[PDB]
Amino acid sequence: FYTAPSTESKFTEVLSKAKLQYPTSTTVAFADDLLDGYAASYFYLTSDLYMQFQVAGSSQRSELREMETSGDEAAWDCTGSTAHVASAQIAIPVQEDGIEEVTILQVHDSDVTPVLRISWVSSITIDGVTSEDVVLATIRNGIDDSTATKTVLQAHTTSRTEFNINVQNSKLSITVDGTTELDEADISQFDGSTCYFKAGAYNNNPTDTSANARIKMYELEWVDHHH
Ligand SMILES: O=C(O)[C@H]1O[C@@H](O[C@H]2[C@H](O)[C@H](O)[C@H](O[C@H]3[C@H](O)[C@H](O)[C@H](O)O[C@@H]3C(=O)O)O[C@@H]2C(=O)O)[C@@H](O)[C@@H](O)[C@@H]1O
Ligand SMILES: O=C(O)C1=C[C@H](O)[C@H](O)[C@H](O[C@H]2[C@H](O)[C@H](O)[C@H](O[C@H]3[C@H](O)[C@H](O)[C@H](O)O[C@@H]3C(=O)O)O[C@@H]2C(=O)O)O1
Repeated sequence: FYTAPSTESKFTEVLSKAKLQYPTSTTVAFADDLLDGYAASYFYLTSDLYMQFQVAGSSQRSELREMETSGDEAAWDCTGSTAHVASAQIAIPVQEDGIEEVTILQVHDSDVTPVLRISWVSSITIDGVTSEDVVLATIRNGIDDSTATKTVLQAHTTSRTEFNINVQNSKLSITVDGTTELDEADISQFDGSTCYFKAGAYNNNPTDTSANARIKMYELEWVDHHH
C-alpha cells in the first residue's frame, strides 16, 4: 500500500541515475525498477510529496547510490577538475528514541571508504567540544587513516533544508540553505580514487536496534560530468 516516488516527475532524474540499496549494500531496485513504480515500507512517497527513507538496525541503510544516465555506475575521479554536484532538499524529522546518528548524504569511493558523510547526530564531541542535535560533515583523512575531520554545519531543524555538495579540483564544499558551511576542504587524499554520491537514511550507532531512522527528501539531483 505504498505510493512510488516515481509518480512524482521531480524524481525522474535521480531515479534514472540511481539504484536503491536496503538494508545493507545489496541492491533492491535499479533505475528502471525505481522508474517503474518501486515502493516499499523503507522507500515511498509521502502524501505531501517527499521521498521518504526508513530503516532500523545498526549500520543499516535505505539509500540511493549514484548511477549514470547511460546505466553505468558512477565512478568519477574523486579529485577531478569537472564539477560533481549533489543537491537535495531534506527534511530531517525528530528521530525516534534510540536513533543517535543518521547519515543523509555521502561521497563514497569505489571501495570501502566514505569521503564525506553528512549526518544528523544527537551528540558529537569534536576536539573536546560537545555539540547537541546538529548536522555534521565527516571527511575521512585517508583510505589508510580511520580518523576524520568533522565540522558542524547546522543546528538541527525539522524544516526542509537545502544541501549542496560540490566536489571539484580536489576540494569539496557544502552549502546549507544557500550558506557555505564547509568551504573547499581538501580531499586530495582521494587522488587516484573514483567516487559516487549516495543519499537516503544510513543509521549509525543506534542504541535501540528496532527503532527506525527516517529521512525525507523533497528534491534530489546529482550530476557527474564525464571528462
Ligand atoms: O569525533 C571524532 O572525530 C571521533 O571519530 C572516530 O572515528 C570515527 C570516524 O571519524 C568516522 O565517524 C567513522 O564513521 C564510519 C561510519 O560510522 C560507519 O560505521 C562506517 O564505518 O564508515 C565510516 C568510516 O569508516 O569512516 O566512525 C569512526 C568511529 O570510531 O566511530 C575516532 O577517530 C575518534 O578518535 C574521534 O573522537
Ligand atoms: O556508506 C558508508 O559510508 C559505509 C561505510 C562503511 O565503512 C563501508 O564503506 C560501507 O560502504 C559501502 C558503500 O556504501 C556501498 O554500499 C558499497 O556498495 C557496493 C557493494 O560492492 C555492493 O556489493 C554492490 O554490489 O556494489 C555496490 C556499489 O559500489 O554501488 O558497499 C560498501 C560496503 O558495504 O563495504 O558503508
